[PDB]
Amino acid sequence: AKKVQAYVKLQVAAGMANPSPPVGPALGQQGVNIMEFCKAFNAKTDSIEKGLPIPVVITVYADRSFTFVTKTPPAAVLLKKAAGIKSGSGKPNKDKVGKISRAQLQEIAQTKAADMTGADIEAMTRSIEGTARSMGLVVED
Amino acid sequence: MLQPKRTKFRKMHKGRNRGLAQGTDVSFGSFGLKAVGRGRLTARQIEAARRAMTRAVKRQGKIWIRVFPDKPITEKPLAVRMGKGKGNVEYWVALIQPGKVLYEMDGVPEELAREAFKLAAAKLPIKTTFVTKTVM
Amino acid sequence: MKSSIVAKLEALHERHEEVQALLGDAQTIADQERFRALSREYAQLSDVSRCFTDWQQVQEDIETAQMMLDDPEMREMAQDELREAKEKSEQLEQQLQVLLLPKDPDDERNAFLEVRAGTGGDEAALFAGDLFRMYSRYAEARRWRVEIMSASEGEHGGYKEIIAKICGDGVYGRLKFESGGHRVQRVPATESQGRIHTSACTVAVMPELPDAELPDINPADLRIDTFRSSGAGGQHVNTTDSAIRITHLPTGIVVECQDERSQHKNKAKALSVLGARIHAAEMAKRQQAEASTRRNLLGSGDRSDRNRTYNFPQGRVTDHRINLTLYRLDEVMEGKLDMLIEPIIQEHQADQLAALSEQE
Amino acid sequence: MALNLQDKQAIVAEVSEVAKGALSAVVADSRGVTVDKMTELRKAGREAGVYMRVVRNTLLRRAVEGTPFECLKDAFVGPTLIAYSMEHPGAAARLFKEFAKANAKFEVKAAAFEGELIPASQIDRLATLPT
Amino acid sequence: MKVRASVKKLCRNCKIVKRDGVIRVICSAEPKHKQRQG
Amino acid sequence: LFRRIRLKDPLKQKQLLKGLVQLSEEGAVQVFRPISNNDLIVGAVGVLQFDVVVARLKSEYNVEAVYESVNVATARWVECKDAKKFEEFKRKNEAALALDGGDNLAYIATSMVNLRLAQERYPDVQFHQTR
RNA sequence: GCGGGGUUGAGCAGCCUGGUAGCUCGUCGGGCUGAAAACCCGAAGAUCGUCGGUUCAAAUCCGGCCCCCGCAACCA
RNA sequence: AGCCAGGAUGUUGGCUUAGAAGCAGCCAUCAUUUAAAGAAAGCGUAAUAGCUCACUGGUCGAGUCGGCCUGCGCGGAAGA
Repeated sequence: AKKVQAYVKLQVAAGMANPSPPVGPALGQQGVNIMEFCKAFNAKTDSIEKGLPIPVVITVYADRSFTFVTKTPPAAVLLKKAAGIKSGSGKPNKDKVGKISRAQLQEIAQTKAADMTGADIEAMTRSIEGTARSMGLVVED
Repeated sequence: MLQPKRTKFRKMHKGRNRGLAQGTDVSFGSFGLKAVGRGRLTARQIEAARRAMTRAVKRQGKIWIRVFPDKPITEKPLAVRMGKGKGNVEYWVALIQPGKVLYEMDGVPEELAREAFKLAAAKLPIKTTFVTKTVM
Repeated sequence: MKSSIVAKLEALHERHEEVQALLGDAQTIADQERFRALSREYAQLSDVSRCFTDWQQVQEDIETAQMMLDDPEMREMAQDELREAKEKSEQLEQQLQVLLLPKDPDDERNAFLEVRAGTGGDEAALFAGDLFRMYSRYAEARRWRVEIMSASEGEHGGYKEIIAKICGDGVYGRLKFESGGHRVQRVPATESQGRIHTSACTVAVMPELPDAELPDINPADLRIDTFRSSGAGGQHVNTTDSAIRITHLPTGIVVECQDERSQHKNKAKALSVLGARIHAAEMAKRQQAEASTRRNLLGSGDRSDRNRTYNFPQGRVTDHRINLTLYRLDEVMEGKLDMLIEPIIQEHQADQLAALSEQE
Repeated sequence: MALNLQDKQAIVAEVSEVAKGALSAVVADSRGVTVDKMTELRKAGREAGVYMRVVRNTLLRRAVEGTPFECLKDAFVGPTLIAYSMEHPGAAARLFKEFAKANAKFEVKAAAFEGELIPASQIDRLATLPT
Repeated sequence: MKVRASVKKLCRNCKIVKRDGVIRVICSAEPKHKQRQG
Repeated sequence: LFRRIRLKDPLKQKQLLKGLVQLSEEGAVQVFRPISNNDLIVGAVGVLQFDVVVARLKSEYNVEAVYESVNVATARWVECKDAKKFEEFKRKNEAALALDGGDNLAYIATSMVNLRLAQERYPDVQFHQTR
């Protein structure tokens, strides 16, 4: 297991090809060109769905070459395209921006728990169910 | 700053501060700050201590104040001779005798109460101690 | 003007592209201080530039649609497409207006509106009354409260000078552009020969500045000095100091008092005089600043200093800062100022963005 | 650590799995990272789950207290820190060699590979596992 | 060095030692924390 | 690495102008005047070249020659063979454009990146490093 | 420290023995002038500086306070 | 109390920020791997990051920790 060299995790949705404002100079800091992170990444982003924020490795080596991999998409951005509401909370214990069901978060467990570590599906599922709780979204049991 | 809305008379005699106190036990809350010394607490001191302990507990739980400054303390104006009647009222005090529980507090943890009462007591002239509510 | 605003938006688009490139370069982040402002610049510019780019596509779509209508017999499809395009163009323009709406906290502050007669005399006084009514009805429409602080009435009617305070939401933002001279072309009521007379009126809009606070003198700040008093009095005057000089070190003000025999009374009197002098200095500084700002905002009173012209025979209102002529003068007279005020706000915000882009 | 009550409830539950299980392997996870522990245990979660116990406490009496009731020859594990690997389904299941692969998989010490003494073993890599 | 009448610990690394009949606080981590009762 | 000439003393400008054009006639220094504003910006290939120019100017043309006012610029001479395209270019970037000696129009670039963006836009117009 | 004062928007009477508010200018609406002044007619207006107290009742009487105007603050 | 290792996760919790990931700040502060690991106590960055660290195990194997009632002491304590 090697340690971090220079990778960072921050980017907007795949819909905006070559996004200059969120990263800014983040992927322009190292020797890597600006076009590299669009040709290498967006060519794989159109395979199934577009418009969802997904991270990638921004590591750099001494040969100007680099490797990448995609982890599970972040729940914060996922539950805007899978919850109806687009805004966020601010006071989760005093008001609720929206309402979600139980099966609505159950259906995301099979497609998202692959990176998550748990003995059981329910064990990883409750972690996803608690994401909404942190987001102020209530669940009707 | 606490002070009586009305009074029967404007000025009051100097008096003495002998005897023991009456409010020995924690009546309303769960923790109290008891005086072990003797003296008089001014209104400014009471206000400063109340602000310190409220800020310390971040406005959680409830806080009682078992003392009220009702004794008017006068003093003569600057550079005047000893006669010419009594001076004008400048501040208000509450006579404190040993054993008097000054403040009470509940709704917060024990160690948080310890720290709040210490910060409050650090602004008072008399020496204090921490006491807890007792059954019977 | 539409042509001018589109031209500015195009320049902003070019600027937005340059900011994205500069952000990409990483030299700016090395600088750090340069990158922080540049990043804010991009944030404000991106939404407006995106909207503008979309609008640009819509205008091109309209040109192609007209061409499509003329030749291939695809006129019916083109007419529907063109009609939809028109709806889209109007919606994008309203969105642009929202994007360029001012976000400054200072704009929300209430304001004092002073309307003073210039050239024209009683005529100008009557126009001042008309202007005051105009603004008052506009304020009433937008739920604002107008309090007449001071009024100086004209002989034949109207007000020679009327100062009023308007309290509401967004008063300063809405009314800042009205300041300057205003010219009225009309046949005066006072006239008996039916001649048209050009007259001018000067308007000043000033924001309600935060309420004055007298800070209590800080003991550490003061440097009390005790020295012997001068004059008669014998042994007592010689041995007792009885004189106090207090110098306020921040403001560099020195007050000396030797009146009473008591140092305490001398010191008290000196403290009072010092407090009054500081309060007077602050008050005077405020008046000088207020006077200078008013002097700059108000015109000379001559017809040449203008920001709006109202021609009554032809019913035309013309704005000189940004080109715009409206053949109305009735709706505008009866409140309904939004039509005139809005393009100025949009242009001003665009100019502010350009200035921000140019700051170094 | 909490009181003796928690200590006894943990021990009665710890030695229950060795009472109702089968052969076990050895592992010394001193230098093992939490990620290694989140991939090996996840790997162990495919057959039954949390059935194997990693409840290690190798002090002279903290875990040695339960061995005389069942599998008495586990008192030899008292000095250095080493953990068992229980298998509830199947006598001597295929999970025994997972520390042999883990030996070179960033965990150079593998607790000397003795193995639980159900067939009265010693230092040897037991490759005879029924399927 | 802070010369105070009340010397206390300011962090986990501050150690109180009495040298020559004077209470002193010495910190291995932060040099700003060292005080002496005086 | 261009620096503007402040000219603190209002007079002696004709003396300065005669000296600046003479130095500009030789190859030691190049003087550019923006069309938008009446400012004199003097540029040379090297810092010590500026130092030599300032020394020579003081030595015989004897002016105060106050300089180093902050500005950022790069010089690219612009030539466009095409008619009705160069005019559009001039209107688009009138502020950036500056006249150079010999009445040659030169685009002034705040940044290298600005120069690259300018170069990508309007390809018919040719930017020449050398005149 | 001692005498006097605080009354419609401004300047001012009367607070009399505590039941009760008046003048001039100003203001509003008509009239005259072609129009604006001046002039004429009819109207309106106050919690009598602030707060306690004794009366059934306080602008009035009492006490404290704030501001304004005078007087004094001397022998050393 | 030292020594050695760890202290990972979802997720970068939700906001707003030009950045906010434990740290500008406002609300929750849940849940998993359960021999424990914190929606993290700070340093720290330009935000991430990196370091110490609240908690879990071998080691040596005898006490250890901070409050109460009290006697006597130390600093606070500088003038011609």
